[PDB]
Amino acid sequence: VRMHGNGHGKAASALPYRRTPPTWLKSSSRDVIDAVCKLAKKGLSPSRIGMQLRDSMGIAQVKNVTGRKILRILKHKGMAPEIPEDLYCLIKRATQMRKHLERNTKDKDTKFRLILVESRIHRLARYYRRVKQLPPTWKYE
Amino acid sequence: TIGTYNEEGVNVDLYIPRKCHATNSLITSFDHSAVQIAIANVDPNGVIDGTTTTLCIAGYLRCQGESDHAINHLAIAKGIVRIKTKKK
Amino acid sequence: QPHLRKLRKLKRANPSQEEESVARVLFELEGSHKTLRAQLPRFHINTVRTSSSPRHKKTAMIILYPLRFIMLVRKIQRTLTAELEKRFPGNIVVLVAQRKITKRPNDVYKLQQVQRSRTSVAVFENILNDLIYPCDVVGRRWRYRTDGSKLMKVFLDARDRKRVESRLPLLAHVYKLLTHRTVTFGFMWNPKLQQVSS
Amino acid sequence: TMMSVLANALRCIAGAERRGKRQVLIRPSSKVVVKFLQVMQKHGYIGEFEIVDDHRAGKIVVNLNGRLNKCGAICPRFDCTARDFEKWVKNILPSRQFGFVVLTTSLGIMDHEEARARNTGGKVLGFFY
Amino acid sequence: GFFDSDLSYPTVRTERMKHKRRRLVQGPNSYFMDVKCPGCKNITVVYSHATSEVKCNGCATLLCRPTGGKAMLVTGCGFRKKPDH
RNA sequence: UUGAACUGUGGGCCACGUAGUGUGGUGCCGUACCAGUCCCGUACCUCGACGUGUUUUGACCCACGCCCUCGUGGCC
RNA sequence: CGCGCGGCUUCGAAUGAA
RNA sequence: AACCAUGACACCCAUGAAUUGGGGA
Ligand SMILES: [K+]
Ligand SMILES: [K+]
Ligand SMILES: [Mg+2]
Ligand SMILES: [Mg+2]
Ligand code: NA
Ligand code: NA
Ligand code: NA
Repeated sequence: VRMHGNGHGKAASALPYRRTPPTWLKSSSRDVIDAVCKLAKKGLSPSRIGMQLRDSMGIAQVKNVTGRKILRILKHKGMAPEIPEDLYCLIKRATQMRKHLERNTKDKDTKFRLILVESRIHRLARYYRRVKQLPPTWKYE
Repeated sequence: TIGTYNEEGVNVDLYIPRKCHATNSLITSFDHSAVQIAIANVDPNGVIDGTTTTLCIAGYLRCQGESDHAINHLAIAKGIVRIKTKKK
Repeated sequence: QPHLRKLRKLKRANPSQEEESVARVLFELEGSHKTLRAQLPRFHINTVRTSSSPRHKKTAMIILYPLRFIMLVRKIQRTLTAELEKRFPGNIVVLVAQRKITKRPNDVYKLQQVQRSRTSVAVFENILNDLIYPCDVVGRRWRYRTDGSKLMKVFLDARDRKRVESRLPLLAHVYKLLTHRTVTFGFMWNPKLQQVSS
Repeated sequence: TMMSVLANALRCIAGAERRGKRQVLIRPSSKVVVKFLQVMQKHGYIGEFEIVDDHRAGKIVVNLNGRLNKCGAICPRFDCTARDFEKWVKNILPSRQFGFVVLTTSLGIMDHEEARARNTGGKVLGFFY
Repeated sequence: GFFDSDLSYPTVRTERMKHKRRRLVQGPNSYFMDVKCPGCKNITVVYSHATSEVKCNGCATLLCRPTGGKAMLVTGCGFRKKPDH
C-alpha cells in the first residue's frame, strides 16, 4: 500500500536476468562515462541522465556497462547535487503548495495534502542525517 | 506390515481401512458416497479376458465435482487411456 | 630467446613443453594476425594445465592468465581459442583468470568487511562465465531429490546450440576439476518464458 | 508487512495440503526455509522440491504426497532446554509416537529426536505431523 | 486436455498471457530498434517506449512521439528490431 | 513494540554390503509391433529388424578407514 | 575534408535491486 | 443509527456473467 494514502498500485520496472551487454552495442565503457559527464554538466538529475541514454543511445542499465551506478560516477568526479534528489523534489513541491495557499485560504484540501508532504520530508531528512548524507543539525525550515 | 504392532509380533489393529488412490486419504466407514469401479482387461482380440482393474475414489471428491478429473489421471497411469493421438 | 616474454618471468627458468609451445604460437600469432597484433603484447600467460579422461576422447588444455588482463582478452577471445585449436590438434582451448578466495570468518564484525569479489560464490560464477564466454547463462536451478542429493542445472541459449554443443561434455569436466563442483547443462529456446528445448 | 518468511512458507504448505493440491509455489524463501524443508523431506513427508533462481530471493516448487497433516511455525522462538523437550511435545503434538518439533541449535537446524541424542537445546522453530 | 501441468515448467499458452512480474521469473517487456529516417544516411537506436524526446543526429528532426505505452514513429521512418542479447 | 534476502556446511580412494534413478550395451524368448509375400475389401495368410524383461555398466544415497597445501596456486 | 607514419615533450572493481 | 453497527498492515484461497480507468495484440 502507499505510505500516505489509499492507493494500491503495482506499476514498476522488471529488470532482465541477463546482465551482460547485448554485443551489438559498440560504445565502449569510456564513451559512456564521457556522455554521463557531459549531460550532468547541463544540470540534468541522475534520473534524467538514465532516461536520455536509454531513449537515444542504446544504453540500458548503465551499471551493466562500466560497472558503476550513475550517482557513484558523479560523486567521484565531484559533480553530485548538494542534497539528494528525492528530498529536493519533495521540498520544491511543498514550496509551490505554500505559495498557492497564501492567496487561497479556504483550500482546506490542499492544507490536508501539505501536511502529508511535510510529514514525508521530516521522515526522509531523519534518514539522511543518520547515514550522514546531510550535515547534522540540518533543518527543513 | 500394516497397522500397529505390539512389542511381540501380534497385529492389534482391527479393520485396516482403504486409502484412496487419488488423495491418499483414509476412507472411513460412515462415508456413503465412496465408490469402487471395475474395468475389464481384454486380449489382443476384442473379447474380454476375465481380469478387472479396480479404482477407489474418496467420496468428498465426488461432491466437489473433481471425481471425473481424478479418474482420467488414474486410468492414464494404469495404462488404459491413450493420452494423445498418434502421429500420422 | 624472446618467446618466453609471453610466459611469466618466474616460469622462464624451467618452462614446460606445453608452456613453451603456447608461448611460441602466441609470438608468431603476434605478428601474423591483423587484429591480434594489437592488444596482444601487453598480454602474458601464467601457466598451463592439461586434463584427460578415458571418456571424452578429446583433450582439454587450461590456460590461466593474470586477472589484470581480463578486459584485454575478452576483446580477443573466440578468435584466440580458435587459432590455438588450429595449431594444436586433438585439444580444445580454454582461457581462465586466476582468483583468490577468502574463507568465511566466524565473527560478525569481520564478516561485514570481507570483499565481495573474493567470496567463493562470486568467484565460481565468474569461472563459469569464463568457460563459455561468447554465450551466457539464462537460467539456473537447484534440485533436491528425495535422498540427500543436490543437482545444479545451467541453461544456455538455443540460438547457439550448433556452435557450442560439441564442447559441453568436456567443459563440465573442466568446471568440476577447478572448483570440485558438478554442473549439468540444458538449453532454452525463448528464455523469457522458461521454455526448455528438448 | 511481511514479518516472518518462515511463518509464511509453512502457512502456504499447510494450506495447499488442506485443499488437496499436488504442488505449491513459495516465495520469497531463504536459508532457514530450505533447511526446514530438508528435515521434512529426509523423514519422508513432502517429496522432491526444487529452487528456481532469479537474481533476488528465489522461489520454491514443492511436490506433495498426501502424508502431511499440518505444519506451522512457533512465534516467538521460545527457548528450550534438553530437559524441556517433553513439555513441548505434550502441548503441540497429537501423540508422542509420531511428529516432530524442529529446533535451531548451535550445531544446526534439526528435529528434537536428533537434538536429544546429541544432548543439546535451543530455540524452537516449528513442528509437523 | 489429458496433459498434466506442473509449475516448474509451464506451457507456452499459459505463460504468454501472464503479466510481467507475475511470470516464474520476471523480465522486461521492451526492446530496441534501429530507425532510419528518410535520407540522412544515419542509423539511430531508439527505445520502444521512449518517453523522452528523440532527434536524429544529422537532420535534427524528431523521430518518435511520446505516448502512454509504446512510442509511435513518424510516418516516413521504418524500424528494425534488434536481438535481445 | 515488530521488522525482507545475501558472504557457507567439502573432494578422492577405501573395500564390500546396500542402494534408486537413468545409462549403455547383452540375450532378446512369448506377444505385440515394423518392413516384406499371397491377397482381400473397395479380411487375412506367409517372411525378415523395432519395443518388453533376464542379465549385466554410470552416477546418488546409506553402512566407512585413511588422506587431502580440505578452491586455486606456489612448493615437493 | 579524412588518413597512418617519425621524433617525440607534456600530463574500473562495486553483493542484488524485495 | 459520524454504520459496513465489521481497527490498520501482510500471505493463501473455486467458479460464471457484467462494469469504471490505463496498457498490449
Ligand atoms: K496508508
Ligand atoms: K475510474
Ligand atoms: Mg532478517
Ligand atoms: Mg526496490
Ligand atoms: Na502509517
Ligand atoms: Na448504516
Ligand atoms: Na461505534
